[PDB]
Amino acid sequence: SVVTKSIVNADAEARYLSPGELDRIKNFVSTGERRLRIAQTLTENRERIVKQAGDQLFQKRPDVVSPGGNAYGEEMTATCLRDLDYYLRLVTYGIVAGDVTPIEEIGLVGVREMYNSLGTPIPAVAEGIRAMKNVACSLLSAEDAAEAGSYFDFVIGAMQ
Amino acid sequence: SVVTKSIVNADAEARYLSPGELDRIKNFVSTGERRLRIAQTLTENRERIVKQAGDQLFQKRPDVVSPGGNAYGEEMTATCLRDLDYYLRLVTYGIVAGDVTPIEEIGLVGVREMYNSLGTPIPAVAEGIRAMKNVACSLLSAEDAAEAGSYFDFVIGAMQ
Amino acid sequence: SVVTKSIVNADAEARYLSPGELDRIKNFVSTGERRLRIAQTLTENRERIVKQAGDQLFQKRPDVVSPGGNAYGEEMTATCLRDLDYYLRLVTYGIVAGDVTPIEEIGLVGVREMYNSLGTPIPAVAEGIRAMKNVACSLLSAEDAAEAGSYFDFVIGAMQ
Amino acid sequence: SVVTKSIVNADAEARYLSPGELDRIKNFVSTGERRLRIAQTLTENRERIVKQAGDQLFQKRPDVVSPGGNAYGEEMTATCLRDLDYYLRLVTYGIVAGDVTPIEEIGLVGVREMYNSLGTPIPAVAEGIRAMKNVACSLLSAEDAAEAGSYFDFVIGAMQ
Amino acid sequence: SVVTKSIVNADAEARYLSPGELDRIKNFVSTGERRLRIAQTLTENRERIVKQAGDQLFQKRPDVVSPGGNAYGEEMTATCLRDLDYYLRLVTYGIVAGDVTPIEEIGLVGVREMYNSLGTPIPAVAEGIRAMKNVACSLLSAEDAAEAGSYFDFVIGAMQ
Amino acid sequence: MQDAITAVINASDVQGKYLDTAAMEKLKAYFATGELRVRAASVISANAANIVKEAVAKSLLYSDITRPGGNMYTTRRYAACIRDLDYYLRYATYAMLAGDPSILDERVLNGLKETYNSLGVPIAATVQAIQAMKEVTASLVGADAGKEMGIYFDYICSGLS
Amino acid sequence: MQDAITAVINASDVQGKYLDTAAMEKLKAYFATGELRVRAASVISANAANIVKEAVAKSLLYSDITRPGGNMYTTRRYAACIRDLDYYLRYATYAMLAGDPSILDERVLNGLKETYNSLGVPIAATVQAIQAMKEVTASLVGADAGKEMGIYFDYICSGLS
Amino acid sequence: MQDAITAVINASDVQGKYLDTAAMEKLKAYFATGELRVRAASVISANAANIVKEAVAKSLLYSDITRPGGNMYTTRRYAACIRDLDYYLRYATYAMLAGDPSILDERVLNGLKETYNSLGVPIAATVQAIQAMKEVTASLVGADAGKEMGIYFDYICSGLS
Amino acid sequence: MQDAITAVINASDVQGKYLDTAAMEKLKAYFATGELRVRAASVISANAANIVKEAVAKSLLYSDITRPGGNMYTTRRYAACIRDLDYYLRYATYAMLAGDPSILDERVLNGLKETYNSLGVPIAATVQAIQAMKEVTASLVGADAGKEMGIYFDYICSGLS
Amino acid sequence: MQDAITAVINASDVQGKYLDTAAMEKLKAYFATGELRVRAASVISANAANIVKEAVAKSLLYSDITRPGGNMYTTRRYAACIRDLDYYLRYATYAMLAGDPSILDERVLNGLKETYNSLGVPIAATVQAIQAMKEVTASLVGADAGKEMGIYFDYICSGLS
Amino acid sequence: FSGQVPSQFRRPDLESRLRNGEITVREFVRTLASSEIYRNRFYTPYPNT
Ligand SMILES: CCC1=C(C)/C(=C/C2=NC(=C\c3[nH]c(/C=C4\NC(=O)[C@H](C)[C@H]4CC)c(C)c3CCC(=O)O)/C(CCC(=O)O)=C2C)NC1=O
Ligand SMILES: CCC1=C(C)/C(=C/C2=NC(=C\c3[nH]c(/C=C4\NC(=O)[C@H](C)[C@H]4CC)c(C)c3CCC(=O)O)/C(CCC(=O)O)=C2C)NC1=O
Ligand SMILES: CCC1=C(C)/C(=C/C2=NC(=C\c3[nH]c(/C=C4\NC(=O)[C@H](C)[C@H]4CC)c(C)c3CCC(=O)O)/C(CCC(=O)O)=C2C)NC1=O
Ligand SMILES: CCC1=C(C)/C(=C/C2=NC(=C\c3[nH]c(/C=C4\NC(=O)[C@H](C)[C@H]4CC)c(C)c3CCC(=O)O)/C(CCC(=O)O)=C2C)NC1=O
Ligand SMILES: CCC1=C(C)/C(=C/C2=NC(=C\c3[nH]c(/C=C4\NC(=O)[C@H](C)[C@H]4CC)c(C)c3CCC(=O)O)/C(CCC(=O)O)=C2C)NC1=O
Ligand SMILES: CCC1=C(C)/C(=C/C2=NC(=C\c3[nH]c(/C=C4\NC(=O)[C@H](C)[C@H]4CC)c(C)c3CCC(=O)O)/C(CCC(=O)O)=C2C)NC1=O
Ligand SMILES: CCC1=C(C)/C(=C/C2=NC(=C\c3[nH]c(/C=C4\NC(=O)[C@H](C)[C@H]4CC)c(C)c3CCC(=O)O)/C(CCC(=O)O)=C2C)NC1=O
Ligand SMILES: CCC1=C(C)/C(=C/C2=NC(=C\c3[nH]c(/C=C4\NC(=O)[C@H](C)[C@H]4CC)c(C)c3CCC(=O)O)/C(CCC(=O)O)=C2C)NC1=O
Repeated sequence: SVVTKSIVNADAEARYLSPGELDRIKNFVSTGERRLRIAQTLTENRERIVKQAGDQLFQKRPDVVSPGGNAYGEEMTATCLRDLDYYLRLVTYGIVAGDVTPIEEIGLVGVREMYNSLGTPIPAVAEGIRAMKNVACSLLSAEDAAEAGSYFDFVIGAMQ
Repeated sequence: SVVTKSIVNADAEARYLSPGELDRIKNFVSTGERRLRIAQTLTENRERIVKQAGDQLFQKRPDVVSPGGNAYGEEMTATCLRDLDYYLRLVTYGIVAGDVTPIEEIGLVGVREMYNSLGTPIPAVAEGIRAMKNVACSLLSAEDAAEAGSYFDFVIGAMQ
Repeated sequence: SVVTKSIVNADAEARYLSPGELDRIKNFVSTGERRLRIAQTLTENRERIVKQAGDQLFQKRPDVVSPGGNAYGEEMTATCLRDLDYYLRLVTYGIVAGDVTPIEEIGLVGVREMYNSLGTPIPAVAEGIRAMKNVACSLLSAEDAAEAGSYFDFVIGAMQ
Repeated sequence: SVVTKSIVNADAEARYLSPGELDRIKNFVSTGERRLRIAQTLTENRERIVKQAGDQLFQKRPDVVSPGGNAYGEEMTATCLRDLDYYLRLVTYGIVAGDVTPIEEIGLVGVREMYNSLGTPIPAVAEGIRAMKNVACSLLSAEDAAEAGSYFDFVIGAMQ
Repeated sequence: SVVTKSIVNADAEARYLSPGELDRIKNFVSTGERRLRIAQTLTENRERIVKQAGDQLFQKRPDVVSPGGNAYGEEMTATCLRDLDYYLRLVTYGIVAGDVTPIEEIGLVGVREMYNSLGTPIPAVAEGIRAMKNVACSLLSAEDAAEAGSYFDFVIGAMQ
Repeated sequence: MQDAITAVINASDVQGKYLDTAAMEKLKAYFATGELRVRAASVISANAANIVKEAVAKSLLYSDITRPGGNMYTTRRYAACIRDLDYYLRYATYAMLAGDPSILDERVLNGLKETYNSLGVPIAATVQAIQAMKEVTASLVGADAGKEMGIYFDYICSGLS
Repeated sequence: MQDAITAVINASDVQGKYLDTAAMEKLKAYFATGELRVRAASVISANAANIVKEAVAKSLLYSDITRPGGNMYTTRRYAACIRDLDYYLRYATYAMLAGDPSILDERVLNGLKETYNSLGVPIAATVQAIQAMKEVTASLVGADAGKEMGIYFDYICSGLS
Repeated sequence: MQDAITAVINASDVQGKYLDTAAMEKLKAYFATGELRVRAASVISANAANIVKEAVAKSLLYSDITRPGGNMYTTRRYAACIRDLDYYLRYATYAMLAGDPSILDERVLNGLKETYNSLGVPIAATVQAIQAMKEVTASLVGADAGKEMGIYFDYICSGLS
Repeated sequence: MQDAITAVINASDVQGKYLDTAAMEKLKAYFATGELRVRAASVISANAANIVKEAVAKSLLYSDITRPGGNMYTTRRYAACIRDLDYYLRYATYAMLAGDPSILDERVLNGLKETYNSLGVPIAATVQAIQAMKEVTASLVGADAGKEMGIYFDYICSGLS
Repeated sequence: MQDAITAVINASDVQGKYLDTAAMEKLKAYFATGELRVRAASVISANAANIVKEAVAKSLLYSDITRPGGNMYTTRRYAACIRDLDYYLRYATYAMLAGDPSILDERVLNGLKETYNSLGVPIAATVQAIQAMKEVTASLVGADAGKEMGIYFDYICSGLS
Repeated sequence: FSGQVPSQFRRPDLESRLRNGEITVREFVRTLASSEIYRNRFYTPYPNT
């Protein structure tokens, strides 16, 4: 969490929490309900967003979607979509937390190794994340979309 | 600034500013006007605030200003008031900054060594800052007192 | 050269080059004549082998040739072929040297980072190198080809 | 073994054995028969070579053999001969293995300190080893003498 | 000087000179007149002591003087004796200083490497130093010989 | 380390499912308590020296530990005792801000018993001192902050084992 | 390092006087710029890799520098060139948010020219690439953000040359 | 660490006699078998990544371990699992080339079972996957190379123990 | 390494000659005045804190240096300034005990002027502070010992300027 | 470092074209010279200590440098002279066996003159000793080997000059 | 230089030991310094001085 990151820095410094750091935690408390509301909206529209983003991703990377790609056949495409769904759930968890560190633990560590082991294309995964960002902008308020877009941008960097 | 502290953490992390870190920077941008107003109030009431604080500190520990004390005599008492004024100006800078970064580099690093060399009592200096905190709470709005009190409190803890 | 690598190890040991290492250098001096004949065959098939292997690689990865792929258009396809040709020349130089370290320094060290910037697909490049190895097995005598295939395989492993 | 030393380097690299290193190991497999035959000849003539080298060493260092020397007395001379024969047997083992490192690990590490404790002169021990090397070169074939000379050179460096 | 060595240790520890170290300096200064008187006596009788010790050393190690030794011939023996004379002067300097540091700087730093390069026998050199120490102990007064014995013993240990 | 939000995230990750409404309610409760916890932490930092002084005096002042042979009878041991006590107070304070004691247990309670056994320090006497510090800290902070601080101090007491 | 607010605070500390009206409006200018800065920073992070790729394509790709013997004609050399460009871009984005060139002076531009010279990498080639990156960054960030990003990147390019 | 020839030499050194004729015969047989083993080992190195992928597909793909909470159901966990399999393969390749599994037992198997038990990773399940990988690798390498692969796999079974 | 007695020994070593009467006389003088030097050095160490306090009061305090923007305006700079004077005194007293000015040049005066120039320390202010220390140290040590201490203090000042 | 075959490869890489047949013939000449160089290098390592002793006798022995105050007249100085000569011999042997002088220039040469100037060691005296070492090494290695090793030693001396 | 790019040469077995806790950071540093990775980047090219 944001508190976890700030406390980690303070513990390394071996100092009680600074006034500004405490203020940051207080801001998290103030905006916790709004963050939870955005996360609840994401969970509510999770299935529809997954479907729409999947269509956009297949359009962007037809070879992977087609036979002779990583998502060759309905079963392979379904497994790919399930992995993308796990990404989306992790993104929702990170958005609720307010810190990208939980999402990094879930998916970012060894992401290149996992993609190489599967054989699938990392750039296509990133494009799917971008499609999810557009859908989230449609389904969120402008202030909510900006924060969700920032977490999704960290996800895009993780895909790279 | 709070942005400066976030930048230092990001430089150590070798990563672009975190989305949550940018969010706190946005909060600092929003609170710039309120922080500036609080700092203006402190600067406006500067002479009376530290005058009352000096009386309170000398009342709490009369040996600071008594014969054989560090500040015995008019000139040394004025120098003690200057040291308190240095701290007050640093607190105003820190309130504008929104972070402990301004104060830590000035008056919170090696201050114990300097005061020990000259002979002034570190605990009595800390009490003087506490007296300033009480005066500032009296002279500021309730939530303005809370924020200003937080920055003052970091200064007091540093003296410890 | 293998002698250069042995000299580096000896320098770290702070010892004169080992008698066994010197014997290894003599053995590669013996191997160099047959290696030179194999290298002459490689230079003879510099262009024809590249064309045949390139056709196989293009068949393996049609999407890259397709518009929107890395090698989209005649100019991009020519650049892809030129990169493959540069790798082939590096393979010939490394085979003559006997040490894969010369090949590694010229390329395949940070090549993944270069590919990430350029947009090139590492899997298709690796498959093309493997196809070049198969074409080379047909092109060259088996005894010479077995060592040459290992050099090509070292490049392929670095790519993967 | 030489293959074992290459394997240790490969393990430090954490990569599969180098193509040239594997080729060198294959050459060692071919060379094993010649190493075995030469070693058998050396073992057959080991006792005679030891006696001849001992006579040459006594001629080189009469003072050591005489009273006031390390080998003064029959018992001291016999211990000297036993040390020389043990080193000769170790040399045969190292030549058979094909790895100078195994011989160095077994003995000649801190051998100067061991000779200091015994009181014997390191230069005189070296001269005895040189006489043994000349006898071994005569006993072995010209190809075998070349390898035996290299092992003897390593022993000479250890002696010095 | 002994005070100099203590000062070196104190500077490394980043502390002013210890009361015990100051007491060491006071004692050394108080005994300095006797120390220099003993040193002057050693310098006065240096030549005669050198001749007697050289004869004793040659008697103990005739082989070194004889052909086949480091001091083979009059010229080689003369160079040997000159090195001994330089060591004797260094020993006098160390006794005067009250610390072995001056002698250690002049010699015994890399002295083993120098002896190995020249081929001269370290044990024989040590025995010669011991013979000089015995003669010098007889030559000097009992109090002076006691200090001279300690300095010479340090030299003998360095030789061994 | 771990925090309250991180613990909820860990439970959801183990489930492999999106956050439940009840789990979200737990997170909302943490958000509600955060303001009081943060103000209490700021108060703790301001009066940290006073808390340490009062607790040390109640625990071991004018005692055999201070008296010769009492293991706190050297100036170095006295300073080290204060250092260990201050570290306990500070780490527990950070854990109180987090709302989760896992960070305190992992960071401070790992191997502490073995280290104290090698040191020869009385863990039970330290536990009594920590309980006294909990009482003083509760008094200074207030009832609401004292309850959470007491729970964290109880976790420290369990780690004393 | 320094910030706009921190630098004004430093200047006020040098003067030895509490916040002036001039200090207030300099700080207020930074406060107003903050919204533009943070939005641009998010965009820069999102399109950072694409920015590097576009810049080298516009300036140094498909040239003699990329062709053999051009200081970028190796896989390792090419990766190093992209790395140094990313280093400059990241520190420049930091500095743009900070509002002051102290960060770039302290870290980005310390001994860089001398190291580049001794290596033999062309300072002029780096300067051209930096200007191309500035153009791409201004396009992505927006007009107002591009003006500020131009100032920071200009400091890096000028210091390099 | 000990080579096969080095082990024979060590036995002779302990005996205090020159290497026996029977030991020399064993060394010669080792060289003759080593030529074929080396060729197969080069093949194994070329297809090492493919072998790892095939084993993972055989067991790990579409498995409860992949499902959340299965001790490989994380990005870090998945990277570590694949890496551990590859490291076992590389060490086994070195052991097969040497002809002695002593090096693999000395480092790779040194407390690896205890560490895995502490981690909670299923040693027996990993051993079953490793046995499947060994079977596929033996088939590709050949019967004679499969015999060496069987010795390495037997060391892997001991590591499971 | 250089000391007074050691330097006499070193010069004699360069000659290779046995100890001359002149060398004996110089060494005897060092032996003779060691008593006064030692007693004064102990006094200096005992009153070291008071000496630097007196020196800054007499020279470096209540001026623009400690007023804003004077390179001592901040507590960090002040702490470094008194620390620098303390080091100056410590190595100076080391050298005064040794009797040879070479030691201070080896450590205190090696690159000190360049370092101070780079950081912006006022060379003249440091020199006057050293002179103020010289007066205070002379007062505490006494005339006979202070005169000896003053020579080596003045050597430090000469190196600075 | 760089080797002869590597240098031909480097020239071909700078050109961009594959190795020419004539360039391969140059490489074949290097291969032919390598056999004699290798045998001579083994001989040089065996008699390296004797060669160093012979050169030291030729120049350093019975010399004013060895005499007190001659800059070679210390135990540390004599050991350092021996070590420096040994290091030069080791680098020269590596260069001669490799057949390319790039290694010697890369490691030994860079700032060797500057380091000798700072130390105060006599560069001309070292150069004369290097010539003596070249003569002894040529005698031990043989005429054909002496030309190559002597050329490398002459290159080192030329750089020193 | 960047601090964001640990290139290929990194020692993952050393990382694994450190993660497990078997290798202390001090030992990690010694292995990293001893390895050929450090040698190639620093020892062999630059002079011993
Ligand atoms: C063997 C080394 C050693 C020392 C020295 C030491 C000191 C020491 N001083 C103490 C208290 C104290 N120390 C002082 C000291 C002073 N007050 C003054 O006005 C004077 C200036 C000054 C002494 C001349 C006072 C007043 C207390 C009691 C504090 C209190 O009870 O509130 C205590 C706690 C009470 C106790 O003794 O149980 C200790 C342990 N402990 C040690 O292990
Ligand atoms: C000496 C070592 C070395 C190498 C190898 C190297 C390669 C290299 N390949 C490039 C381009 C490229 N490389 C590819 C590669 C491929 N596209 C595909 O579909 C295939 C799978 C694959 C090859 C078979 C492509 C498509 C480009 C052009 C990229 C673009 O501009 O759109 C470029 C950038 C353009 C330029 O040359 O300026 C370089 C530098 N540079 C070096 O210094
Ligand atoms: C203060 C921050 C900082 C800077 C500035 C820095 C630069 C820096 N650049 C270097 C090399 C280099 N830099 C480049 C970069 C380029 N190639 C090109 O074609 C372009 C003109 C250019 C930039 C786009 C290249 C090719 C090398 C040498 C790589 C090699 O051959 O080993 C090196 C030598 C070590 C190495 O090879 O990486 C350093 C230290 N390091 C730092 O810590
Ligand atoms: C909690 C973090 C986490 C993630 C994300 C994860 C992903 C993951 N992706 C997998 C495979 C896969 N991943 C993909 C991915 C794709 N193929 C495409 O064409 C697209 C471009 C792309 C997604 C849109 C595919 C195709 C497979 C199956 C591999 C195959 O059988 O060919 C597998 C192996 C099969 C299985 O699930 O058992 C896992 C475990 N594992 C984790 O622990
Ligand atoms: C930016 C950080 C900073 C600060 C704060 C600072 C203050 C400061 N306070 C000083 C003195 C002093 N400070 C005190 C302090 C006190 N006496 C008391 O009784 C009280 C308990 C207490 C203050 C409330 C006294 C008495 C002196 C004069 C000392 C003397 O001359 O006897 C001095 C030395 C005299 C001078 O000004 O030259 C400085 C530099 N300097 C700095 O660089
Ligand atoms: C200041 C410290 C210092 C010392 C001691 C020193 C010694 C020293 N001894 C030498 C030679 C020698 N040293 C010896 C020594 C001995 N041979 C024996 O039989 C005895 C056991 C023994 C003496 C008691 C001999 C025989 C030589 C001449 C070797 C030769 O040139 O053949 C040489 C080489 C010739 C020369 O002087 O140029 C040096 C430098 N150098 C120094 O800088
Ligand atoms: C890469 C291989 C390599 C070389 C070549 C090298 C040279 C080298 N020679 C040195 C010293 C030295 N070199 C000499 C050499 C000589 N004095 C003489 O009278 C002769 C003319 C001459 C020998 C032929 C001396 C006397 C010193 C020590 C300087 C001193 O402290 O007085 C030093 C200073 C550190 C030390 O004491 O070792 C270095 C680094 N270092 C290396 O790592
Ligand atoms: C000498 C070569 C070598 C070996 C063999 C080795 C084993 C090894 N594997 C580890 C981790 C691991 N190993 C696995 C493995 C698996 N998970 C599964 O579901 C499968 C059944 C299985 C693979 C077949 C996992 C998941 C971890 C990570 C555990 C964690 O920290 O979370 C760790 C813990 C430290 C770490 O790497 O993070 C070690 C030490 N280390 C070495 O240096």
